[PDB]
Amino acid sequence: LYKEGSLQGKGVNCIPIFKRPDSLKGDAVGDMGFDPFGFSSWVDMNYVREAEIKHGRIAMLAFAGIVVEVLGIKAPGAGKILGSSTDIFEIHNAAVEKGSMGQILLWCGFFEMTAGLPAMQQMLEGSGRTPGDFGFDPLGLGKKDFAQMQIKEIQNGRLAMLAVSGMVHHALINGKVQGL
Amino acid sequence: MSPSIPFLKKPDALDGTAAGDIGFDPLGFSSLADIKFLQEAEIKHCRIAMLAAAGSIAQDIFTFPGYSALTGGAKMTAAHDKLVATGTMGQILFWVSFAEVFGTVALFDTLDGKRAPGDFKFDPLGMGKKNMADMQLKEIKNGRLAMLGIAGMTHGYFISGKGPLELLGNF
Amino acid sequence: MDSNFLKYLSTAPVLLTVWLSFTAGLVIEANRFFPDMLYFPM
Amino acid sequence: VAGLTPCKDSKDFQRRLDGSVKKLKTRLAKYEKGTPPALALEKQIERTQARFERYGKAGLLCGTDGLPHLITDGRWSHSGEFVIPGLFFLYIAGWIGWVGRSYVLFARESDKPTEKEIILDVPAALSFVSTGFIWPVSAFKEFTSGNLIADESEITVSPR
Amino acid sequence: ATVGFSGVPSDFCRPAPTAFPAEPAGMTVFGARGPRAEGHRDKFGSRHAAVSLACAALLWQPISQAGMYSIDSGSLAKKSFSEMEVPGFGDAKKVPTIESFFPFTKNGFDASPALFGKDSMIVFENPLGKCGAYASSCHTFLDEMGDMLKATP
Amino acid sequence: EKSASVPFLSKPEKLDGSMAGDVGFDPLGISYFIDVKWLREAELKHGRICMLATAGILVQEVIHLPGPAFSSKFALDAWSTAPRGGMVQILIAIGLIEMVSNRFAITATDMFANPNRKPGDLGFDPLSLGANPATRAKYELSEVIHGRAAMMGLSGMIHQMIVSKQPVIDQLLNFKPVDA
Ligand code: CLA
Ligand code: CLA
Ligand SMILES: CC1=C(C#C/C(C)=C/C=C/C(C)=C/C=C/C=C(C)/C=C/C=C(\C)C#CC2=C(C)C[C@@H](O)CC2(C)C)C(C)(C)C[C@H](O)C1
Ligand SMILES: CC1=C(C#C/C(C)=C/C=C/C(C)=C/C=C/C=C(C)/C=C/C=C(\C)C#CC2=C(C)C[C@@H](O)CC2(C)C)C(C)(C)C[C@H](O)C1
Ligand SMILES: CCCCCCCCCCCCO[C@H]1O[C@H](CO)[C@@H](O[C@H]2O[C@H](CO)[C@@H](O)[C@H](O)[C@H]2O)[C@H](O)[C@H]1O
Repeated sequence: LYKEGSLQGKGVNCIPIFKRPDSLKGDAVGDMGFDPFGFSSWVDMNYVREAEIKHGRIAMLAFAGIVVEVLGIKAPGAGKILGSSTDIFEIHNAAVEKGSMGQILLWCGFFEMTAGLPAMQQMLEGSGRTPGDFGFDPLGLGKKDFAQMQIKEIQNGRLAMLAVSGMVHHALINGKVQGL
Repeated sequence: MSPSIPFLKKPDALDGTAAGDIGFDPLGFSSLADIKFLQEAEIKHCRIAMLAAAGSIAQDIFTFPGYSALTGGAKMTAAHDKLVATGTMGQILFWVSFAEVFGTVALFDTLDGKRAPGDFKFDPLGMGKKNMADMQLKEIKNGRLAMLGIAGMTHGYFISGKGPLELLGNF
Repeated sequence: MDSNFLKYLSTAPVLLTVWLSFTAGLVIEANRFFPDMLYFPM
Repeated sequence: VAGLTPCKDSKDFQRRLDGSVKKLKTRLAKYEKGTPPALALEKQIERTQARFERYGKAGLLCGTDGLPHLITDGRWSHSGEFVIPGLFFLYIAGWIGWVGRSYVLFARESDKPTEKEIILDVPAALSFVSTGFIWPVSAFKEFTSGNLIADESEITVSPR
Repeated sequence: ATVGFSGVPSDFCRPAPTAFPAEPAGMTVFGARGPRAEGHRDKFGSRHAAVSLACAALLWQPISQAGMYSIDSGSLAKKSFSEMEVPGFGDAKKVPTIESFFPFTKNGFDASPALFGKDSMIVFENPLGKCGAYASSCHTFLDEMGDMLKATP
Repeated sequence: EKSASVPFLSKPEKLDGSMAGDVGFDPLGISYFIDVKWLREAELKHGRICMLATAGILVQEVIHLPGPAFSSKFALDAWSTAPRGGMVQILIAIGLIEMVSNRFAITATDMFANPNRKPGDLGFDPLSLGANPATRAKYELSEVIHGRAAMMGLSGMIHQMIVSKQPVIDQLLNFKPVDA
């Protein structure tokens, strides 16, 4: 683990209010001694870690997409077909109507079925695969410090999850993702 | 691991010796079904789809005299329906079924291990004596591409009412 | 449940009463939903 | 038609229906509308009318008394009157008897047959109850295998 | 005590065999796995069942469209085999034929080489129509849940 | 000592965990008085019939056999509209199938007389998919879980059809909450 004992691992408590559960053994990346409800006792650690990475990645992509939509940056020809609305919910409904979101659903589900489900099943049957590992490093940015990249990915994904949730609810209240 | 899917382990039933075997079986259908049956099915689909795709393109280009009169200018699956009423599709199905009786016999020879999947010993021109493995890889690859292509052509026809080439000329 | 209580419930009069009450309910409900059946319908 | 008239077209049957409905309506005239007695009497009238109509359409024959009569001779036009009902009986009764006999033998080959007959072994009893659904073939199998009929020399009999 | 529904007759004092047949491991498609006579699986195995079924389908293809087809009138005309009259059978000029075994026309079924024909064809009815899971003309279950959550007393 | 499914209740003694889908769920203790072999045979038959029932209710709403008799999207109406002679033929065929598949051993006293007879194993493996020991256990668990899910789904489908008086897909697309 990168910065083991300081950033992550055993004896690390990001929130000293809650005691670092014994189940958190410091073996998993992103282990900062936060599990007040002690889910780690019963859950399947590898499955839940893969779930966390997937949630974070989707949330990061969603943050980028929502920010571009609110800023008004659109691909050539997207405005003519879908519309010029900046509201995320209106964009979602318009794309569902046209068929864009349906195709994205189809292909995301195909990727899930053919890659994520088999990989998850093998990992839970003890393949040894790192959670969230698909070998997708075409640009080779992770060769230098894979562990540092892993921790950065997990933390950025958590922050993106919280930010995306906040943005959606801000849009609900004020009509703005910022919520300023 | 799997050459095609690097992060997934190589399927157990796929040794890699068969033509077109790149370890692509994320869902593990080979672990469910006998791989000889699956290979026979894949080669069959490949050949049928290659003939179907070439037929769609060639029907767009040219139509035999008399068949145009009988089908009234209909194309693709509409030609299918018209010529079913005509009785020509009936003859095609009769003789294809006659072939497929011996196809069933050959399938059980394959499952008994005497026959390689898809090997009907049909090479009158002797094109496979030079490099049979190379030709087999070509056949499998072209057949997969033809399966995808016939899918695309038929669904484009369902969308537009136009054949492959007519669509490409009138997108 | 106590095995002795279960044996008591297995005693003949208890079983006869329960079985015949169940049969009476069966006949009563059959006549409640399909009444006045003097004949098999054919 | 056999010796009587169809009940769907008999003045006696119609008169009986009329009398029943008129009795119910006279009983109803003394109750406020929407009260439980009025609703009950109305439901009684509806049930009477439905019963009479269904009897009429059933193909039942009716005599001069205006009541349906049953032709229990074997005629297939009136099978539902005695034969099919009786086949259902025979099925259920053979079921009951077959399972009871099976339980008697099961208790016979036990440590305390009398205890098993007063305090039952309801798991085995339910087993036999289940078995009882093919009692005809089972009983015939017992008969032909010789496990049903006992020999004359193995059954106690009084002196002559 | 006794555990009921054992399935073992000796537990219930019922007749039973003494030596039960062993279960061989062999399968016939469109058949079952169980005791069989020696050579039964070899003679009447999956190959037998499948090839016999293929032959049956190939024979069904003529049978489904059975009938005297003639082009004497200048167009292909189908006439039931029952129309033909046969000499030498006394009163019965018209005699049973294949239509007796396969009465498709009587039941109003338009058979074809493949089971179904144009007149008698599988019916595909689109369930979706113009409905959508949410924010559609059709009021769906998800629409009901959204309306309920946004409702006003 | 305690059941896995219901922690406060004790583990059912007759459920030793050998059977697929065994989580120690037997609160009423049927296994104590009824042989688990009979219970599992019944469970598998129920689950298989309900798998087919759910598939049929969902499929025969979109695709039908030719004819006015078979043209009914509503399944309870199909029950009545389909040819009665055909339905009786299906009943007779099911009876013959039960007889032959169980090999004349169709009663609680003789069903498992043969030691070779296993709960739910009727000799049905036409394509021999169950001859692989590695996947056999997974297939067994999948079959049991599918039977359970399909049983619940079929019950829900039947009663929601009683209530709504519309097909399942039609109800979900045009939902109308119950009023009296
Ligand atoms: C539509 C196809 C599809 C499929 C097959 C999957 C599959 C999966 N997703 Mg999901 N996912 C999808 C689309 C899909 N996803 C999309 C579009 C998104 C948003 C972009 C996500 C976002 C997402 C996240 C964020 C996470 C998942 C997770 C998972 C995994 C756990 C769920 C599971 O196994 O349920 C299977 C069902 C059960 C175990 C029992 C319930 C049975 C239900 C009622 C029926 C399921 C129906 C099925 C999904 C319909 C499609 C069938 C078709 C493919 C043949 C699994 C690999 C989680 C995970 O653990 O990932 C590693 C996770 O964290 N997904
Ligand atoms: C709702 C109507 C109704 C009711 C309340 C009853 C009530 C009764 N019937 Mg039943 N019965 C009915 C309709 C009805 N019956 C009809 C429609 C028929 C015509 C088929 C019969 C024919 C019938 C017969 C033939 C007998 C009865 C007997 C009885 C009495 C004892 C049954 C018994 O102990 O069963 C529990 C079952 C057993 C104890 C097993 C042995 C007895 C059964 C009936 C044998 C069944 C199978 C056997 C092979 C049939 C051969 C019949 C042949 C010799 C004629 C009981 C009071 C029995 C009786 O009165 O005996 C003195 C009797 O023997 N009934
Ligand atoms: C066996 C044997 C022999 C032989 C032989 C024979 C007869 C061999 C015949 C071989 C044939 C017919 C091969 C056909 C391949 C067709 C393909 C790959 C089609 C792809 C279509 C695509 C990608 C597409 C598409 C498209 C889509 C999707 C939608 C469209 O809108 C657009 C578009 C068109 C682009 C001989 C006689 C030589 C003897 C020898 O001893 C052995
Ligand atoms: C075994 C075997 C073979 C085989 C085989 C076969 C034919 C296998 C077939 C398997 C099938 C048909 C399985 C079907 C499962 C259905 C389920 C679980 C439904 C669940 C529904 C639910 C939860 C629901 C619901 C719902 C309800 C109630 C309320 C609604 O508002 C919503 C909703 C609809 C969601 C073959 C022949 C290949 C041979 C091989 O050698 C051996
Ligand atoms: C193939 C030779 C097998 C010989 C063994 C047959 C033994 C028993 C045959 C019983 C008779 C067949 O049963 C039959 O009765 C029903 C009466 O409603 C018929 O019901 C229907 O049948 C016809 C369509 O198929 C229609 O023209 C009838 O109007 C209709 O009544 C069914 O056609 C069938 O269910």
